[PDB]
Amino acid sequence: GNSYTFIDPTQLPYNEKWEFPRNNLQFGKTLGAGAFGKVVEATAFGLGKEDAVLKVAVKMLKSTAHADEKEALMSELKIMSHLGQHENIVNLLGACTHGGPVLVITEYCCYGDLLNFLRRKAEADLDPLELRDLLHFSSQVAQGMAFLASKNCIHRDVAARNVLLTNGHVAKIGDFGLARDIMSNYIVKGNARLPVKWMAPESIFDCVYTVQSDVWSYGILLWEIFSLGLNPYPGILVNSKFYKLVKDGYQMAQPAFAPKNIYSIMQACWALEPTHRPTFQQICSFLQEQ
Ligand SMILES: Nc1ncc(-c2ccc(C(=O)N3CCC[C@@H]3CN3CCCC3)cc2)nc1NCc1c(Cl)cccc1Cl
Repeated sequence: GNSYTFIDPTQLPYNEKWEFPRNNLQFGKTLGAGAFGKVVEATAFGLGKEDAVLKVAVKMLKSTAHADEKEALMSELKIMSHLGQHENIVNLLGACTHGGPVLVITEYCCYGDLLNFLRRKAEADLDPLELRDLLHFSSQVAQGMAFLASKNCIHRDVAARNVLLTNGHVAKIGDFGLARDIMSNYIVKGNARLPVKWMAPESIFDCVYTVQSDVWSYGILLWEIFSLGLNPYPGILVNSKFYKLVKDGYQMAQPAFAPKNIYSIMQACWALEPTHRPTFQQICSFLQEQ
């Protein structure tokens, strides 16, 4: 057939350069968990050219996991290994694929997730975040998305809860559990629990994902950032009523700390036609100037 084809990174064998011995690894406390597995804190000894002793985060499935889920963690590993590094992504540091279950090792971000961070500040002030800081988080997530978009990697789980804050409070997009690689649609296979309040209409109603779907999600995140971590569509349950509102063009109101320019960016991300939404690169231009 045609001698030229795009290379599907999920089809590539595991790259052995990421391999790290599990006995150079010491597990600590659980950072987050589910039914799929967990992410734990660990100390890595002699990892890469980094600090000889290095605090890292490690993802693993619970021993209960079936063939389905083990394969989904390898796909995740494979996607993350082809991306290359960026300053605003929770980068992959290595893996453990021999001598035991699959472990995926990534940068440890000491201040945890953005959502909880924003909520602690909101609770502390009731008992100090500035607009500049909120803009910086927004701009940094945008930069990471633009990098992902430029790899044809659609994240599919853009939310304050999946943005993490590392040294200097630098924002990084984490959790690639639903990340997928395209090229030009991605169609939803089905029945995975999904983050409905962060999903673009075409993803809900047509099971279709493009990079412009992530832009919708990013707009929701902007709403989360500038409201200091309110749940989206506050007080409105996911049901028939919600889907109607979304399809008929309902949008959340301007949050307390969002300047008009940022709300306008939000609203443009919430265009029903995905191609009428701005690109992540354009969004980087907007926030670099604000
Ligand atoms: N790669 C990571 N690096 C750090 C953390 C991480 C580190 C600490 C806390 C935390 O909960 N901390 C940090 C200050 C406040 C809070 C206090 N904890 C101490 C005891 C209970 C909560 C939360 C996450 N997680 C990572 N990956 C897992 C993950 C992703 Cl990729 C996305 C969303 C959630 C998660 Cl868990």
